[PDB]
Amino acid sequence: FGYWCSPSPEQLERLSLKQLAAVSNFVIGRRGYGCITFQHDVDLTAFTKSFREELFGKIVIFRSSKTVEVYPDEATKPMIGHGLNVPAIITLENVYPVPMKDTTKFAEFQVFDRKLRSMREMNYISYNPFGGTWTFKVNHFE
Repeated sequence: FGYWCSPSPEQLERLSLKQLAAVSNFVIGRRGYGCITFQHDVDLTAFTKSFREELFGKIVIFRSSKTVEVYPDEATKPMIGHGLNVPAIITLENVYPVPMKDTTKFAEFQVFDRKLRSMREMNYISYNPFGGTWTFKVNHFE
């Protein structure tokens, strides 16, 4: 449903269980919603059933509320440093002040932007009011 990743599901299928434990350069997104770029190797061994069915909208969910969750079921969530529970850079699209998409009210965007910048757990990287594109870094998804 717009979900994609790199290496692609069909590529991940070629990896041994040992390789799968340390997938480099893993990226997962949803077109129109955003993207997660992992900063470290990720262990995808839990998802060998079907990378596509496990990852796309179950383990990783980009929602219409302009948010993303990784491991939304607390039973599926490994410790920090394991699985996908590792540092990542995230871009979310169409993120706007309250839903106030009017760029002519620039002062209001500046208030919102300062709120984004003050976030403790979603460490600000950038925010572009023309499109509502918010980029930030997380240390994990606990």
